[PDB]
Amino acid sequence: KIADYNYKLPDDFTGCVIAWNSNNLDSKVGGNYNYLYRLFRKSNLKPFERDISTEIYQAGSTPCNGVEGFNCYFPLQSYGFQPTNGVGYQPYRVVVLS
Amino acid sequence: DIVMTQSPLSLPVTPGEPASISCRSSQSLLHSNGYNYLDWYLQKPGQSPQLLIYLGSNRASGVPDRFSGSGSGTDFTLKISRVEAEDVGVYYCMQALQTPFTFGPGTKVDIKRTVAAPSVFIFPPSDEQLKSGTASVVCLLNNFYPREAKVQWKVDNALQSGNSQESVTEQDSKDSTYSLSSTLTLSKADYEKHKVYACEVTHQGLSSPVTKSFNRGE
Amino acid sequence: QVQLLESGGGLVQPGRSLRLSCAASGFTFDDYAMHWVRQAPGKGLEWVSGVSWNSGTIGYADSVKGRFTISRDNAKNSLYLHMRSLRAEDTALYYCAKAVEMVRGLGADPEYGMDVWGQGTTVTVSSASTKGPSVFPLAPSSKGGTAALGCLVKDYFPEPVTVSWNSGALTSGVHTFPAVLQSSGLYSLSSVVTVPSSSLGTQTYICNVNHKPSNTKVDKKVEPKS
Repeated sequence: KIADYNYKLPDDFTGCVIAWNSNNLDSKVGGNYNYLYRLFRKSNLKPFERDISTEIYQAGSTPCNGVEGFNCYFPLQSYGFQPTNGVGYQPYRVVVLS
Repeated sequence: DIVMTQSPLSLPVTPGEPASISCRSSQSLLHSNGYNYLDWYLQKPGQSPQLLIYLGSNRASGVPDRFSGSGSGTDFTLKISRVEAEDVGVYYCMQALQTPFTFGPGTKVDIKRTVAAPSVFIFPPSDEQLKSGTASVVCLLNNFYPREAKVQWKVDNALQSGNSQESVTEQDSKDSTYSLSSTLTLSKADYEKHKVYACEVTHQGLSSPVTKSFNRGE
Repeated sequence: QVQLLESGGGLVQPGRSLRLSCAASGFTFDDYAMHWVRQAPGKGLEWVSGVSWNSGTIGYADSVKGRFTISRDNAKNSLYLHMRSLRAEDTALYYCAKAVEMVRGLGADPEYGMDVWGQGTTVTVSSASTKGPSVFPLAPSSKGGTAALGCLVKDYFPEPVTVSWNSGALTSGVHTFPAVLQSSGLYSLSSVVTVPSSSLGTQTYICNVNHKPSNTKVDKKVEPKS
């Protein structure tokens, strides 16, 4: 999912990868509900793509018309960055230098 | 959310003397560097909201100089020093230490005029208008200055809230005229089950809050 | 010449997905913070959203938690806001602008600086039925003094309408007070004019109403019910 629908990184990478914890920052007083991530999309991106297609994800043929949450899947999943952030739960900031 | 208030709600000021408006916060805007984050903004009638000043005393090149910033801790003040009749308009203040950002109530400032007792009229709805199924009783508060005068709609001495909508025009250049059309909405059945409708006006210059009351038919 | 173009307006149903685009020009785009400001029609102005220099979402307002999206097209110098699940009151005169504070100027990332308000569009978020306009004479009372008579435009849709007085012959004292909006998206305005009270006979009282969406140009008359 992180590859196909979150962010399709090019398979060949001329550079370096750096990731680090951001639990004390990328987490709100009681959970960073304002930050989401793209997990719902029927189409694949080009490598290094800025997708601004935030239109309501429609996996079927339901005439949503803009209606959300009823046979109209919300395109984004919500990071819950609460003080419950463990080793796997922590917000890891990631940079790729190509 | 940081509790914010703006005071006073409206202050009519005279050109030639300074003015002081204040925004009060529930948190101290001091930072590790010690800088507050209160920015002052303005708007005119017919204008989009516009900036006044940054952080009160931390200044950028090009900001207007007549508007000064002072205050401490949680509570700060914007001071109108150079005087002009243009200063009239609505004022806002913002805090940028914590997210999300939020506006205060915002206050309106206008040039003062001599206090006149309002002329009050009352207008019964027309019968062919009554046929539509609702009664639109009108009251006219012409020439009350300031807008502080309050209106009270009373059917048979009813103390009521709601269903009364008072539209007030913009400050007319003639004697700061403030004309108010107050609409009271009544049911078709409610019209015929009561007799007297009274628009009451309470104004500072009106030692007697006037009670224009009319009756069904004539 | 800093310039911001707003698009995404028109007649739209509430509860439906909406796309708003603001184009930036006259200044290097992607080095500044940026702001959307809510402005409910018939009300004041309030902060709704923003985004950092790095295209980082500041967050969302109290009532809109996790259901709007703000994004930035750095390629063509543009910014987009998508809305979902509109109601009658989430209608706003949204404004687009940037931040004054520059990168590496004066700690932490500066994100304030409501500076240059691009003229925000007027997205009409409401679901009201087609109401035939109901213009009506507010008849003159027999008022020395100054007579007050009017014309009321109520139960009409869409909102855009215009009232002239005696086809431009009457100009002194005209005030079209704002249309009070009702529960069912009903609009009710009253244009009131104060006129000399000694001319109740010589003046035939007409008001011209123009509902352009319905092409309703009507030359009605004001008469005292007596």
